[PDB]
Amino acid sequence: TNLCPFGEVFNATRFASVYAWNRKRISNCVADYSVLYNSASFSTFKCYGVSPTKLNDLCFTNVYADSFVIRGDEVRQIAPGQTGKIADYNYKLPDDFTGCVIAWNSNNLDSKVGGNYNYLYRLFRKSNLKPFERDISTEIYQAGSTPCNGVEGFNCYFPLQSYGFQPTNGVGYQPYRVVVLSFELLHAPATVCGPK
Amino acid sequence: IQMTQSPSSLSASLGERVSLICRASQEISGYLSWLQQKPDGTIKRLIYAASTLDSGVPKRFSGSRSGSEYSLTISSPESEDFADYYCLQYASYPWTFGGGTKLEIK
Amino acid sequence: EVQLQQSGPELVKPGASVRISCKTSGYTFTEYSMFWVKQSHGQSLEWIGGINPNDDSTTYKQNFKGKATLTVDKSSSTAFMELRSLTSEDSAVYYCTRDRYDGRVVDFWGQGTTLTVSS
Ligand SMILES: *[C@@H]1O[C@H](CO)[C@@H](O)[C@H](O)[C@H]1NC(C)=O
Repeated sequence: TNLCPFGEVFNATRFASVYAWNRKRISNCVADYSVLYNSASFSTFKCYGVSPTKLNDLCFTNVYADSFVIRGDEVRQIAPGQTGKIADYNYKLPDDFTGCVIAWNSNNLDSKVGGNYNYLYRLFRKSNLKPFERDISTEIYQAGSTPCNGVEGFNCYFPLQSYGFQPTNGVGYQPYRVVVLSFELLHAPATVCGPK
Repeated sequence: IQMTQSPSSLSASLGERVSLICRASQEISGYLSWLQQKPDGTIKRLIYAASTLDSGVPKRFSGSRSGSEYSLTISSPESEDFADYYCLQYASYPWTFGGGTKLEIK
Repeated sequence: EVQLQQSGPELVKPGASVRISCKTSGYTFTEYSMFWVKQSHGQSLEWIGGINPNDDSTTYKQNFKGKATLTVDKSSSTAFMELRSLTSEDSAVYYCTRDRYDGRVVDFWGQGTTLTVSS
């Protein structure tokens, strides 16, 4: 019967950028992950909670679908326990992440002919963010002893700089879309279940 | 913009209390550091922030934001402590310093 | 061990330029900013300016901006100051320093390069 709204996540027009990653709370629906895992479109389908094949057998309280664009070198940082500016200042998974990371080369549309600049990532933050935090804040960065009272100045960086995405870039400087399916069981009864 | 260290030179016996001041014309929001300079070239930080020190600072000499004045005060002199002292205004670029104050035996 | 290894005492006749290095160690070089100070024999110390090496960013005192030039090399992990038009104004003990927001501010310094421009 009714299939979960995966089309509105994986098949959308404009994804979030990694500092401001979108979340959709998939629940009260049947989740046909066989549509996903059989797709020739994906580069990466790393499942950490369970083996990818068994996803159509399981049921969960909710499946949070976290969506964002990152560089083709940075997709790796999305795995749990990874280190690096995406894993530490933008989108962090917990050590026991019970979910799947799915990613595809999206240079087809996320790249503009003279370069695209719409996607921002946080290069700087006073501390690593905690698992599944998101930090929208544009507050000027304190990169120097001098207090950044002025809007801009020495060591008063914008904690967010923009990607360089161009069609002729290498695999690595290309805009990989990522979605992270964080499956979750709680006291609440199970709703999102594979099809029969 | 720079702040003014009250004295140019100050003299003492061993054991005498020593107060060193760097007064302010405009509020630097409590951003300031103290440095000591040997006449033979040795520079090292004493104090930063508001009465805060780190790394290895001789004994426990600390000052305070005395309202419009910034300060250093010490519970003893020492043979090496008899040297030149400076306040730095890292409150805003360009960084500025007080003229320095020299600490001496009588 | 932190050590701002720097260049030894130096002389050139006036109307010229000079090379001054400050090697740094005991930390990852791009995790801290670098600044500079000029202290004369008969005058107090003054802030020349600073080149945070990681972002290749540079700020100066307006007075020295017209005669200083700060640089770094990442592979050498070393700071480098160039001075031009060495006049009767251009002689001091020159000093390198490193900084950050988390408490490590203007703490450790280089030995003190006594640039001399006399003949
Ligand atoms: C995504 O769109 C493609 C378009 O060909 C479709 O074949 C696929 O089933 C869709 N799947 C998801 C996960 O939305």
